[PDB]
Amino acid sequence: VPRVLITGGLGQIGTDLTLALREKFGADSVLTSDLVTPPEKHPLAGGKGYQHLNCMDRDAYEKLVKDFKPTWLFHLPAIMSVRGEAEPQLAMNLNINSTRHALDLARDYKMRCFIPSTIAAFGDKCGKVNTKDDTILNPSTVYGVTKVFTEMIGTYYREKMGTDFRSVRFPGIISAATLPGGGATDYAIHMYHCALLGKKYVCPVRRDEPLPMLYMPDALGGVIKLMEASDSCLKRAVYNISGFSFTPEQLRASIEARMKRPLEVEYVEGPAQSIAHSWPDSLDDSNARQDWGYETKYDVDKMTDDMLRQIPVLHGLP
Amino acid sequence: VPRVLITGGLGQIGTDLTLALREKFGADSVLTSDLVTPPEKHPLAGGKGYQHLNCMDRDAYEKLVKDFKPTWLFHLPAIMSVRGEAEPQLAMNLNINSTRHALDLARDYKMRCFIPSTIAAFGDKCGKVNTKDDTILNPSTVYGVTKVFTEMIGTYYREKMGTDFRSVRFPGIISAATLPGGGATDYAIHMYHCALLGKKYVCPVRRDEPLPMLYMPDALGGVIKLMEASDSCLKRAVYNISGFSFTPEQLRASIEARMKRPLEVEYVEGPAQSIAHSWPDSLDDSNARQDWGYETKYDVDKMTDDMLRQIPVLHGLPSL
Ligand SMILES: [K+]
Ligand SMILES: [K+]
Repeated sequence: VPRVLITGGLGQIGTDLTLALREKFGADSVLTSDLVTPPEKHPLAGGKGYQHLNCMDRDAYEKLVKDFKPTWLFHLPAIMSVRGEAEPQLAMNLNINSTRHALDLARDYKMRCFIPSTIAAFGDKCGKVNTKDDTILNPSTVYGVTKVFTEMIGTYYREKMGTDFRSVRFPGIISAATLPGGGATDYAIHMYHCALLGKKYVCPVRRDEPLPMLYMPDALGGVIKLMEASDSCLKRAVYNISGFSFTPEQLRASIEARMKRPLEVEYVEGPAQSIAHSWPDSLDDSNARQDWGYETKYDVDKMTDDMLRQIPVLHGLP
Repeated sequence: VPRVLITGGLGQIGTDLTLALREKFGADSVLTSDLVTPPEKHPLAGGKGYQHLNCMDRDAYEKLVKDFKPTWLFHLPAIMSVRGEAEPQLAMNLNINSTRHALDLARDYKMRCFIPSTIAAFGDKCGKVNTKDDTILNPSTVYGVTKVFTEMIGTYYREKMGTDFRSVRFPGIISAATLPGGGATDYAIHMYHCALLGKKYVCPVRRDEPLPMLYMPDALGGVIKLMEASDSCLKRAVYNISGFSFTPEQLRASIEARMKRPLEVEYVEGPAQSIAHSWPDSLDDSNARQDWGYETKYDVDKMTDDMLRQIPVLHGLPSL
């Protein structure tokens, strides 16, 4: 049974991944870490199996790996699109340096090492329709720039430093738990919230701007499946993974068809749109399907049905 | 005329560029820095116009920018291909952090900022024949990795941070002044010296491995023309520049033809070969031609003639 260290585990992915992996391998085989103690409202709060770690601090990072001796590492800490634009200095600091520490430690303590990439690695030259795994990368965000670095140094580690580095490019990840932030793709989450509170939604992404999206369980399914795969199946270190591609208009319709009551949406083109427009419309994830059996269970309507049921439950909502 | 700060100036390009700009703009216009005191026998030795700078020290970097108050920055420090495989940590430390500091400084002090990229940015997926400016980048060296980062953050600074960032992808750069060492593309220099000394050369690059190469004068031509170009001609931030491509066997033929005598070469694969194999065979530099008028004056035979006259004079090797 894998011994699992997750870093940056307070995030949506880290939280759900902690829970899935406890269920899967038992609570004692999983150690989650992040900068601060879980907030009292957060799903990991109070609970044990949690450790403080600043991933920027290499010695503390090495100590934790020497102590716990994980066989799998999930290095999740990142500054994403939004905050990345507001503080490029921080983004480059955390994303680059902590990634370098993760890889060095995976090399030295022989860990299977997952560090996620993102659709933000792509920019407007990617070929926006069914974007291939191998293509021109011209990210127009710092976050994107850092994640391309991650992709390249990680792949370098796999090819030349015998390091079992593995990665996917996450599209927009949708989740019922994630209280909805400011990030590009978070509009999807926001829309469901508003639809349940019966308020008008203010959408900063163009009505007809398509984005690759993925529902959390399929995302978690993918990450775990890739982590369980055989080195000899993996022709690549970094894999696009897809759920579905949609525009705000199509998501609105999904939600309307499900609720049989209409949802008011005002398109107010924020900086999210300019970033979104530089990203792919849809992703080709055939290398993932082929190499290691990636699959998805949720189409837009199932996700809609689920989210519209799960939010009231998790958030004490109508 | 511009005020020029060159960092990492003790390398071939730094030195040669320092001289060209001393010439072009006047010695008091140019300041050159590197980590170490210039060697005894070095073009920038002794005289003023040279300063120690550790570019990984941001405060020292800013201080020197505050003192000298340049308008042109040429950030040239880098650990390159071969040394980077041996010291990947040092390569990323300097290649990434120094680059980051120069961009920040050039933004803040409004400098036109040149930071070279390289053919090492490319990997075996680039499309190796006439490699385009826009292609798949899968570098297999630490150096290449750090230079792709350079291109992307530099391009990001240009689009979003109002920073006059400009770059070329250097092919392997040949100069008569460079003393032949262990660098990825150094075989070409070695062949020239061995020709004149009349000794056998053991070549670590495969006999038929093509590489984009460029003669120093055309390299300096390109950088200076690019650094002088009007912003509104620059459709991109980073541009392939090319001179010629050739294999070891083609370079040797050029040398033989010129010297009217055989050059003895033995091909024993060294570490340069797997690096070189992952690089383009030839570059497409049409965008540099079109946008800002990049041009070249040396083909291989004209570089061969020049090298074979220049090396005897610069190094005291036996002349033709
Ligand atoms: K898009
Ligand atoms: K080649």
